[PDB]
Amino acid sequence: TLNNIVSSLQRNGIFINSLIAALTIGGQQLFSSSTFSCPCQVGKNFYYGSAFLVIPALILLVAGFALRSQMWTITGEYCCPLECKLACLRFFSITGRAVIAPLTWLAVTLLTGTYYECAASEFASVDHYPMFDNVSASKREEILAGFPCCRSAPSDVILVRDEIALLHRYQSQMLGWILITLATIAALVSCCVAKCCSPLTSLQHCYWTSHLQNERELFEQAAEQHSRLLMMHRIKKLFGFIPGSEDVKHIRIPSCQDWKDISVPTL
Amino acid sequence: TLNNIVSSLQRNGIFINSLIAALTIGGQQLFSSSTFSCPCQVGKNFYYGSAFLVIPALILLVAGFALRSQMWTITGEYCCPLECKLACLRFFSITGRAVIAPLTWLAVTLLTGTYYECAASEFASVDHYPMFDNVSASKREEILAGFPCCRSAPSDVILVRDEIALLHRYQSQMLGWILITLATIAALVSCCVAKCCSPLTSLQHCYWTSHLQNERELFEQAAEQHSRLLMMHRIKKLFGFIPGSEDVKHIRIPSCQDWKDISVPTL
Amino acid sequence: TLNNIVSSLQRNGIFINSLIAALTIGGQQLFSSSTFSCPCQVGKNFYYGSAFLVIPALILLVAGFALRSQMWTITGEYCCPLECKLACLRFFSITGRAVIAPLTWLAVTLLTGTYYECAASEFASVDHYPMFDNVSASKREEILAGFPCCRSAPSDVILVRDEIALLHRYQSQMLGWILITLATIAALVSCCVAKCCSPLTSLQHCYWTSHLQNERELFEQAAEQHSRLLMMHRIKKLFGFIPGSEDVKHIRIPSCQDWKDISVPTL
Amino acid sequence: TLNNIVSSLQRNGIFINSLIAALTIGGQQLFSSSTFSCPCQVGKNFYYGSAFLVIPALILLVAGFALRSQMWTITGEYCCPLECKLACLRFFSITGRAVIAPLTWLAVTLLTGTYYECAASEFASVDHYPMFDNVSASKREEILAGFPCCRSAPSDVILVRDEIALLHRYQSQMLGWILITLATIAALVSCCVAKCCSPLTSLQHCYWTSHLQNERELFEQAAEQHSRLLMMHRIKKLFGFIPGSEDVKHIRIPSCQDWKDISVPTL
Amino acid sequence: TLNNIVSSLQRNGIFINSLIAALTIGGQQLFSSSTFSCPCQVGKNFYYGSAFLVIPALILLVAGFALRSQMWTITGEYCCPLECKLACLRFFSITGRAVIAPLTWLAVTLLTGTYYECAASEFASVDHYPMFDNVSASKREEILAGFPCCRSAPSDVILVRDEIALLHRYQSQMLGWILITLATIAALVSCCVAKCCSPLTSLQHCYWTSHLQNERELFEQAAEQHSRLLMMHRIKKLFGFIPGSEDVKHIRIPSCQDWKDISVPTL
Amino acid sequence: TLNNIVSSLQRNGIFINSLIAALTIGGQQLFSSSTFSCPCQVGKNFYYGSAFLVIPALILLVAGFALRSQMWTITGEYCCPLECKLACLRFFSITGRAVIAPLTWLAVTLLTGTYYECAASEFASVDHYPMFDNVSASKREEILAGFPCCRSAPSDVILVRDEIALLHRYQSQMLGWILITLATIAALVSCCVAKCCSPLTSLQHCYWTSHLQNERELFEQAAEQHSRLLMMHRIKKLFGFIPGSEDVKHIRIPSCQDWKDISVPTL
Amino acid sequence: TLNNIVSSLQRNGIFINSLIAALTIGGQQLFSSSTFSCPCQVGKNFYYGSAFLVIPALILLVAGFALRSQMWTITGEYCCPLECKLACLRFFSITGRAVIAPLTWLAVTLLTGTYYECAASEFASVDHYPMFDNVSASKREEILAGFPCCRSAPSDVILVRDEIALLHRYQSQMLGWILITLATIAALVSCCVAKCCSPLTSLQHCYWTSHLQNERELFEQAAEQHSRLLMMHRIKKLFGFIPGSEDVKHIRIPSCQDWKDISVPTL
Repeated sequence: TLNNIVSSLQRNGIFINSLIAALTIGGQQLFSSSTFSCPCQVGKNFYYGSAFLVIPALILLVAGFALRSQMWTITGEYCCPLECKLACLRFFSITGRAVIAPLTWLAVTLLTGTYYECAASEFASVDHYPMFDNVSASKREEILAGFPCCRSAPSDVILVRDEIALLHRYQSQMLGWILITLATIAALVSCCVAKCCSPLTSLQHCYWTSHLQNERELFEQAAEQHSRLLMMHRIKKLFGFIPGSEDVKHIRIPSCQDWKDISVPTL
Repeated sequence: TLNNIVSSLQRNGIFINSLIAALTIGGQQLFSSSTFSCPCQVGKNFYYGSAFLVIPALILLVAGFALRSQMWTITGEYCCPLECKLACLRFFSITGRAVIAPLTWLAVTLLTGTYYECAASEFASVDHYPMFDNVSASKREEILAGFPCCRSAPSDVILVRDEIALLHRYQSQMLGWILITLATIAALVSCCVAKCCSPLTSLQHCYWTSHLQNERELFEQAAEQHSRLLMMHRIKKLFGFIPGSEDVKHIRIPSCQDWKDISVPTL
Repeated sequence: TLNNIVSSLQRNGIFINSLIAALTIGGQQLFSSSTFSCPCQVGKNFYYGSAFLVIPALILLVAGFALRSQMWTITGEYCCPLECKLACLRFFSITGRAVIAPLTWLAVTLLTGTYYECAASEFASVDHYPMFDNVSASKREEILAGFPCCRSAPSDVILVRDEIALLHRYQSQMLGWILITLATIAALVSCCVAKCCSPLTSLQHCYWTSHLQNERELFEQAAEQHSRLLMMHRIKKLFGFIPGSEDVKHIRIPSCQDWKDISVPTL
Repeated sequence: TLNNIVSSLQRNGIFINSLIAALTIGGQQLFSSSTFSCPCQVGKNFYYGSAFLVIPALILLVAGFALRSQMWTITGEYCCPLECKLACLRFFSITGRAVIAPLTWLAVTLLTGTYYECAASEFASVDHYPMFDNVSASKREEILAGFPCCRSAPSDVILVRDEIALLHRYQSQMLGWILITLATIAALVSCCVAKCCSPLTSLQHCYWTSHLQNERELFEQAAEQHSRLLMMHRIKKLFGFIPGSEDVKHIRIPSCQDWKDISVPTL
Repeated sequence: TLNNIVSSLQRNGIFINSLIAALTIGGQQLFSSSTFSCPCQVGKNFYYGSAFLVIPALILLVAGFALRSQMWTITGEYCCPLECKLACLRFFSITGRAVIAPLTWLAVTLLTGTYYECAASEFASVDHYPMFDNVSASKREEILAGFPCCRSAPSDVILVRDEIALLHRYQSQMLGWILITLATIAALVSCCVAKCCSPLTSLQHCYWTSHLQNERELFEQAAEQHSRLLMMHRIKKLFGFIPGSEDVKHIRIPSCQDWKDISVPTL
Repeated sequence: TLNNIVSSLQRNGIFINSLIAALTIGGQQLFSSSTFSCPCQVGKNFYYGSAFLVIPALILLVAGFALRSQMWTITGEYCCPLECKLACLRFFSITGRAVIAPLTWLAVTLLTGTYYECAASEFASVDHYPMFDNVSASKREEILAGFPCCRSAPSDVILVRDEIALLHRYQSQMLGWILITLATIAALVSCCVAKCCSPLTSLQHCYWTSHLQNERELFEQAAEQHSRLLMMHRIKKLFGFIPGSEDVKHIRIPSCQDWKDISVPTL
Repeated sequence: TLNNIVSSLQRNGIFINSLIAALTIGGQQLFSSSTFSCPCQVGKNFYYGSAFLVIPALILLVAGFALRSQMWTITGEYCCPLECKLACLRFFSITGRAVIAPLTWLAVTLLTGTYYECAASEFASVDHYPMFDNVSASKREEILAGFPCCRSAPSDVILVRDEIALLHRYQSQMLGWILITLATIAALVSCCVAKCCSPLTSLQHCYWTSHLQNERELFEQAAEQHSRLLMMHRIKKLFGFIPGSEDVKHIRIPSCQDWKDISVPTL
């Protein structure tokens, strides 16, 4: 009853998506808590933020796309009527599986907000503050870029610092929620248009998907067994018996030429 | 006896609804305790409250609707007499399954009350207080929006702050209870009207539901097996044997054309 | 031997009632300890008490009534001689199962007494106290409604506060015990009148109950199997074989019309 | 070997009585330690004591009587020679099973003594004490009713308070032991008179008890199976096959009248 | 069902790559935390950094290449048309398996950044600092190379030290991300060119890979069994019976010459 | 399935090498942490270092060589054309297995560096230090050899001591890395030359290795069984029956001469 | 599969030697940490050291020699050509097994060094020390023998004491390493000479060892069974039946003489 439930879970896309989301959440939390530190320099901050904010998302998206075996076969069918639409639906299913990881990464890294604070701590709109009028532009940047990493000044400075940090946290969480809502709406309307443009009925779709999966699996197994039989026959021609048999009555000692004969695999 | 009880539980809707409610309660608690912080700015507070109060509820409702496989088939039957009523009952059952998640999310997030305090901490009716008469409107908003996040003033200020916070907690819990009662009454009267408008008797309903479920399952299994047999026959035409058989006597080596023959799946 | 004892317990109503009572006790304790706080305002207190005291009890009673499957069938038999009495006994058994939850909720929430103190902390009869003679009515309400939540005054005030709180605890526990006794007496006399008005003998009752339960179960199983056979026959007409068979000799490829043929389920 | 010992224990009345006593002891301890607090008012104390002392005992006694299935059948046989004596012995056995719970509740709640102290802390005979001569009657009651709950006075007051409390503890434990002894003697003499007035011999009694129990069990099982067969036959008349059979050759589609035919259960 | 899943995992390259990456991450963390200490001398620092940064990566790459059995056979086929392309694809697959370890080592050791700080703590561009103008070049190097290991100077020195360290951490993490992105893009375009230049179709590739693996395995097993039979025959010629048989009827005692006969293994 | 995986692991040389390396790492760590202490005398230090640095490595190398059973047979074949090359390859495989232990011992004991500090703490090049100019040569050695073990002097002394210790740690780790790289390169080029000078093809090598192993195993088993049969026959000649048989019909009592007959084992 | 691996381990001499070494290491550590204390008298110290250093080693060597069963048989064959050489090889194998224990005891007790310090704390060469010039010979011995056990003098005394102790620790560890190296070289050259002087070939040796072991085992088992049969026959002559049989038909009661008959065992 074990392998039954194992296959039932493997088929269930909800479980796979949940596992991917949970793994990305845990990985982001550990990654942030371990190897993140604001440089708080004058111009080398926004890049340090945008790197952690963007690059892992793109990387995980490319990984979720390329790691899908069927995508390579589809692309090979495309690289140098109805077939076009079926290929479109296959690409759509693969994209639906793949997009989950970078989306949840972006969502968590924006809702936590610790990356966005360090990302745009220099673009803070400082125009109506009492301590930022006399200071020159350079020292202004110097003291503005020093808020996220550490605190060393009197209470008024820490007050304006906490205010700016809270403003940026608000911006981050609002951006995160907007991303979540817009992305879910886009996914819903895309599934809707996929259902609308499908030339197949509701029942033919199930048959087609099962056909594709079962096709791949059986062709794999059959090619394996066929090559196994062929190699077994060549082995019997070399040595003189079957590798699986017992009490073999004839044992043909190989000659110095048949070793050269078996050197090539006939491709 | 394991898989027996597994199927008995899977059929039992009470267990599924209980699990959904428990998962939503736990998720809301963790989400609130982890990634929530009041910005306590002058105009960017009510939005920060309403986002967490509303958006996850709508998102979870849309997710509970779209993730139901039968809903897509019903909509496809609808998109471009008795059938209308049967489709109405199917939609009703799906809605009854789906609504549980956003309702419990709203209920818990209102009964805890920590979101509502941060949601309407600016609309506090301050008209009969001793310290809020001399202050101008702008500074009034400034000091009113600063209650939820932190406390830095003398005892009278913290007293009026605690009073306002308790008032808002009362409002939140009252709103939550009203939502619970109204929603349960609506669900009850809707089930009543569903029983009233049902053209089927009490016994035909059971037969119909079992018929629909069993229909989907058997058509799935049969289409799978049929496509499996067809692909097995094409494999026998290519290689010359059955993928499941042993001691195959004829092995037909494929030619350079039959590979091109098998390139297309006959749709 | 496991499923044997499982069914023996499921039949045993004592176990089900004990489990319901224990779950309600635990839920009330957690609910009270987590999300309860006295507002201690001037007029918005009694409602805050009565809500937690009453609304969950009514809600749980309605839930215990509607969640019983047989109640819906009985009501449908009633909505648009001996049958009347049998329906009365069925309704009586369902009511006996359902009433347990709200009764135990009320009992525990009155015996703990923390809700009743916050419910009627304003109706305290203050007429023979030394500090409540000079104060006006408004300030009297202000200082009377402030006892339950916090304490900030000298020792005489805390003394009269503890006295009033103890009086209200006494009232709550007395009300709880009266409710318990009256409710048990009512349940006993109702079971007595049910035994008195029963047109069936002592032995026919057992046969009737077993008949009803077994009837529902077997009709369920038989309708399931019948619909399964019918769908299997339609599948054989479509594809040309039985979904359970092996080594099928004929495989009928479907045409573009038979897909439309299977689109309707014949209701 | 498990279910063997399970049935051996279920038959053993000693185990059931021990379990009931242990459950009542634990429940009383938790109940007392959780929801008990002396009001220590002037006239609302004795009732607060007598409630916890008496009401749960009566309630548990009524519950132990009514929850016995055989008692209902016996009462129905009685409500509108030898049979009278046999019914008397059956009632006696049921009473012997039921009385255990309230007796042990009373015993434990008197031996612990914390309820009795709060029950009669006002009837304390104060006639030979140095501090209770000048005080008026009203203030005397006020200071006498304030001993159990709290202590706020100098050492002489706490001395007389401890003396009175110890006296009341002595009274409680003595009353408890008297109750235990008198109750056991009454139970013994009642079992003696039951053995004396029994018209059956020592051996016929065993046969009679086994007969009654086995009678109930077999009639239950047989009525269940009979109704199951009858419903199976009606199902075969409706659909055209047996719910348990496989490879049914005839499937009779139901008509719009036979659904109405099956609507009534023939009582 | 165990060995089934074991083989399924062994085939799954994703699991093997994940395990390799995790092992390298853990090993790097332990290695760094255990046996790393900055010498902070004048010229013997950059080498101490570059050693840990580079040498383990190269070593692990060579180990991942040479430990692959098929690579040795391919090289032997190469050392003293279509075969060239097939050998290229085999080398490509081996390289894809091997490169994972040094890449992840470099990535982790750059993202942690503790090696890079100690690597280039002497090339720090110190030109606009107040304390580094009067000091000579030698003492400048002396005080610049002493930042990473320890701190012993007043607050201005520790301030410029923290600034330089943060700058170098920024540089390290930026270099790490650039390496990750460039390496993934290179791997993707290399897989693309491998798919482009493949003379085999999408299906022949699967057959070819399965053929190679199965070929190696069966030739191994068959050669083992053949040599076993040959040695068994020589043993029967020496002693006079079969090593596996029971109740041997003839036992030939060996002579002083047959021991010399068996001394040589016939190569 | 257990013994299957056991044999698969036993064959896998990677596992054996990993286990040897891990055991040597753990043993070196414990050995160093337990029984190491610098004598810090004037001339008896370098020997104390070189002993722990070298002697265990040589000892473990000799142990890894001599403990290999096949090495003894090969040496006996050598002690008093193609056979020479085959013996060379066998010796090469044995050396490849054996060298792992002393190499990893040296590597770990140099990377930890605690042995090298105590090894060459007297050859420290002290020429440009302020405190080592006035002191005579003897006292110079006295104070130089006292750095590693303990510290008792003012801060300047501990400063120069830490500097010298860090220099020596740098030297140790650099020497360790050079040893690792040079040794791996030597092993790689040696495997290359072994592949180059092999007179056997790629496939004959596998057959030859399997032949040697299987040869040893079967000859062992067969010699055991043959001697067992011979001793069983002598026992039957002495006592008169077979040691394995049951219900022996003849029991020959031994005489005083046959005991002397069995005293010699016929060599 | 358990007893298989058990016998495989029992045959493996490496495991037995490892276990012996580990047991001796643990026993020496516990023995030293528990029951060792320096007497630090004037002439009764060197003996106290040499006892623990030597006597257990000799004792364990004698125990490892005498406890070997085959050694007794060989000595009996010796006590009152080729046989001489075979006996020499047997003695050599026994010695190789036995020597492991005292060697590892000596090694550990010298490397720990705590015994050697207490062994030669009186032979300390004190000739160039400032405090040992004026003191007479007797008091010199008194203060020299008091270093190891306790410390009671000013800092100069403890300084010279630590220096002497470190010198002796160095001597001990150097002696230990010399013993290890010399002993391993001796064992290696002895195994070499054993291989050189062996009149048997490489293969006859395996057969001979297996023959000796199997010979001992089978003779044991056969003698046991033979004596068992003989005693069973005497028992049948006494009582009249077989001790293993059931439903014996004749039971011969013994007489007063046959008891005397069975008194002697016929030797």
